[PDB]
Amino acid sequence: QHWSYGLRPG
Repeated sequence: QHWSYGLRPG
């Protein structure tokens, strides 16, 4: 995973 999760995309 590497996405705009529950924070910034990173």
